[PDB]
Amino acid sequence: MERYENLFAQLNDRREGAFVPFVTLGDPGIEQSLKIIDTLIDAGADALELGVPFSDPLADGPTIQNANLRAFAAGVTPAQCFEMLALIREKHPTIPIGLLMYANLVFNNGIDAFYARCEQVGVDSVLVADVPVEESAPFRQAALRHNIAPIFICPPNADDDLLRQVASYGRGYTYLLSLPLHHLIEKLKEYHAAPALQGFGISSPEQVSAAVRAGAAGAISGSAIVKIIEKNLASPKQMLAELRSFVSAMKAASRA
Amino acid sequence: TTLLNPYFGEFGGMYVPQILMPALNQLEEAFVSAQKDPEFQAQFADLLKNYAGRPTALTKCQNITAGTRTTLYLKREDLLHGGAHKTNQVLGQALLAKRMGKSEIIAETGAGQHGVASALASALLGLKCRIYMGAKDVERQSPNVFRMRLMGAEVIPVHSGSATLTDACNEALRDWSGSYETAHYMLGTAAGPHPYPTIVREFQRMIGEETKAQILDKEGRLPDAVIACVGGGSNAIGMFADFINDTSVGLIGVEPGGHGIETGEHGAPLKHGRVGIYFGMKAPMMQTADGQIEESYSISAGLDFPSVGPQHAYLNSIGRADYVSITDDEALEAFKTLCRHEGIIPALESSHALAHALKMMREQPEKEQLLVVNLSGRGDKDIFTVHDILKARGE
Ligand SMILES: *Cc1c(COP(=O)(O)O)cnc(C)c1O
Ligand SMILES: [Cl-]
Ligand SMILES: [Cl-]
Ligand SMILES: [Cl-]
Ligand SMILES: [Cl-]
Ligand SMILES: [Cl-]
Ligand SMILES: [Cl-]
Ligand SMILES: [Cl-]
Ligand SMILES: [Cs+]
Ligand SMILES: [Cs+]
Repeated sequence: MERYENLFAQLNDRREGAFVPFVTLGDPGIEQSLKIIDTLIDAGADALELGVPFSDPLADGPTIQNANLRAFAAGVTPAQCFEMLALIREKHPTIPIGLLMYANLVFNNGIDAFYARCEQVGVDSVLVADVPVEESAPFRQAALRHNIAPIFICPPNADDDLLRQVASYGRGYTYLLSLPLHHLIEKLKEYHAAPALQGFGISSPEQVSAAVRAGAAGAISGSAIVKIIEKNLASPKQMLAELRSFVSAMKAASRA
Repeated sequence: TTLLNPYFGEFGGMYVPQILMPALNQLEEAFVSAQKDPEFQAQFADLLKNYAGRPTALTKCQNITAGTRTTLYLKREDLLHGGAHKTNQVLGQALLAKRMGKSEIIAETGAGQHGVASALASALLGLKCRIYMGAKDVERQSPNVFRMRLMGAEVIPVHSGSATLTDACNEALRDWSGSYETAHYMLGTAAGPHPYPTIVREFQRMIGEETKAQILDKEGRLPDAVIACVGGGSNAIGMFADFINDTSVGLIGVEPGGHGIETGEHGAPLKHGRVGIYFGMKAPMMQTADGQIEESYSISAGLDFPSVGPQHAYLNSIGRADYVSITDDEALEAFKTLCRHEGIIPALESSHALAHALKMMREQPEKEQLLVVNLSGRGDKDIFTVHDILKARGE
């Protein structure tokens, strides 16, 4: 989790927001994915959120569903994803890397062993999509024992008890899906929560600047990067160019 | 917090995205309230009796058991409106939706049996029903799609992902996550996140309650065992629940063995899978070594799932219930046996339960035993499947 603390301190010194793209590991194949991820960082991504393909995702929208399926077409396995993660970390010492996992892939061979493997490959955070704070204890605990930030979603439907819990239990950043937006941000700060990244449908520069004005620490683009991959499957070159352009623009909007 | 325990031992829970927790909490509160409300109970009793036709018969089957010391009764859920026990709990959940002030129902369906049950409850109660169905499934299920549409449901083809059940379920839950103020998600078995395993059991428990009363009237005792097939677990938990504290009564759940457990082509996760977390619950599931969910198989679509409800896993773990498997071939023989000797065409799902009872009898024909099979549905739907198989192997 320390990579997040250092990142946010540095961004705060530059009076800058974070821009964090999501991509599925191994979409549309392992080698193209590694190139995509390098392009995102080179173009200005401050941190990454990376998905591991899962057979039966019940919490992803169509764009992500389709990416999930492509990565299977390339035969991508969790083992291969962890090989990719070690490579990515070896190239990029300071970029925080967060995973977006389904519970069964964490639970499969033992929760502790999952987080130990995350630590070995140099992952910084894990968001488990289908584990609410109410069920989070063994995940949080294993994350913290292995120096991994457990990330929690703060939903639009969030009450005070939930704000207090997410503030208490989360580390790294709070994943905000956005009661009034600036109010949630104020309450999360009152409760000493991890810095908030707004993740609701972030697809344009003006939403990044809006997030920064609302006093969030930055913005996560949950599916816009994946859409670019999907549109450009026939041309890997054009794919990288359009991803570079998009990320450049989004990061520019964070420099507020 | 919750009002009720979400777990059965180590199994169950609420493994959903945070955004869905208020919907589950709302549903739990409404269920707890309803269970205390005599008016709700009376409304539910009225629909079960006057619309669905409860109580269902308990039939003593003499030809099948002739020359043995087995006495075999069939609990006739095949006679319920809709042709299967599914009708019981969709009526209850529809009444819960109305209690919460909702006018809309979301369901998903693969082969279409739960879709038809959801559509019929919605039609009766004047609810707007949308049923998500993978595009590949719509193409293969014209009869059930047509039944749902005749009953006024909107059947929504899902083309994203693999365009099958997983994708339909995702879309249904995505819908629900946004619309839960106005729409209720009508889960079709005793599985998924709390409170559904609890609700579905309580809205199916009249199976076992009636069976107990009927067998006390007819035989003056309790059964030696009650035997039910296990897809997700609703008809079996409905049959078992009222007997759990009757420690002398055997509870036998029958999972589909497909082509044989050793082939890997089966749907028997309780005895031959591994605990995992999926579909909102910690429960036995069929899994790859690296934790992907395996494809299941059964001749019977109603049993063909790679997981099972958490209360069954718990009852197994403590030794209160025993779980066995029956192959496609065994189920087919039972199906033929009931048609010929009792004039009842059973669902292929239910045929797995009957096959295991037939084995208990034939293996030990001088053992005195009083058995009840949950005959979960009728088998009109299965005659083409059966014909095609019998013709293929030449018999
Ligand atoms: C749906 C169905 C089943 C399996 O579902 P359970 O939830 O395990 O009861 C069994 N029998 C019939 C006739 C069915 O329609
Ligand atoms: Cl914190
Ligand atoms: Cl998104
Ligand atoms: Cl409780
Ligand atoms: Cl009461
Ligand atoms: Cl009464
Ligand atoms: Cl209507
Ligand atoms: Cl009584
Ligand atoms: Cs007999
Ligand atoms: Cs099953």
